Amino acid sequence: MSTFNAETADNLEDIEKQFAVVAVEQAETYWKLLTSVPGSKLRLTKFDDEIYENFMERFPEYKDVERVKKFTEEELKTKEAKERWRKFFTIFEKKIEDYNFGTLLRTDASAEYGQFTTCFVVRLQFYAFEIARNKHGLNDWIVGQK
Repeated sequence: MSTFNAETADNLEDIEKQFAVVAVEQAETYWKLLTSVPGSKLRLTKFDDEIYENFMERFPEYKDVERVKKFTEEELKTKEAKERWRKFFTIFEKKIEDYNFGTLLRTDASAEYGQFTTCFVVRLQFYAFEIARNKHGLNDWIVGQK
């Protein structure tokens, strides 16, 4: 009920307002953190290890180094994948509260922070690919930047 707390949806542009600002800052924050210290000690969540494991259990297609590094927007935008991200959410709805907090994630791990080399995602999709890339060391090169 709009009279009570939560269920608060002002408009889609309001959703995209809070989303756009948090996403762009979250990206340059991640970048800054790695250029200082290696991504290994950086915990994405207090469930990061088991999020990685459930990602390779429910998606044994992704666990390949080449399927960990990069994705395209279109292969997420298929009905099958959208549903799969909802099933993937229903696993972590018990532990990851802010699954749809809004985050900027790069399409390819070894690609920079450019329009075509990045896509807009939720926190759940971010953590999934990010923890993966971190263990696989596909985002190692940020600690080697200047």
